[PDB]
Amino acid sequence: DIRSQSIHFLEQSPSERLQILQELGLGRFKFLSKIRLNDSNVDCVIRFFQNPGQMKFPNLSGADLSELNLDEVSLIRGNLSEANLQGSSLLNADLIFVNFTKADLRKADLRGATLNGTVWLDTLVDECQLGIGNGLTKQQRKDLQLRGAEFN
Repeated sequence: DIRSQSIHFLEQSPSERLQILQELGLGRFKFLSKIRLNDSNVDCVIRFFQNPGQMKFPNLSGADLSELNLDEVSLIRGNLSEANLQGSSLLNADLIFVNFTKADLRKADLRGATLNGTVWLDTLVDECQLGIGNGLTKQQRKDLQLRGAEFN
C-alpha cells in the first residue's frame, strides 16, 4: 500500500509535492518535489515514505535524477549509489561524503560543489564539469580527469 502513497505523491505538481512534504516533516528534502515519475523513483520515494524521519542521510541510491536543476542542493552524507544524474545541474551543491558509486554523472554540472569525502568508484564522469574539484585530493583530481571529468 505504501507503494500506492508514493505513486500518488509523484503524480502531483512540484508545489503539491512540497505541501505533502511539509505535512510529513520531509520538508528538508525539497528536491523530492522535482524528481520524475518512473519506476526508479517510485522505489526511491518508498524508502522516504516507509518510516519518514527515520532516514536522515538522504538515500537516493538508484534514483533517476537526470536533467534536473538541483543547484545548491544539500546532500551531505547522502547515498547516490547507482543513481542517474546525466545532464543535471548541481551548482554550489553540498556533496560532502556523497557516495557516487556506480552512478552516472555524464554531462552533469557540479561546478562549485563541495566534494570532501566523496566516493567515485566506477562512476561515469565523461564530460562531468567539476569546476576546481572543491574538496578533492590530488589522486582524485587525477583519476577523475583521466576518466573524462573537466576542470575549469
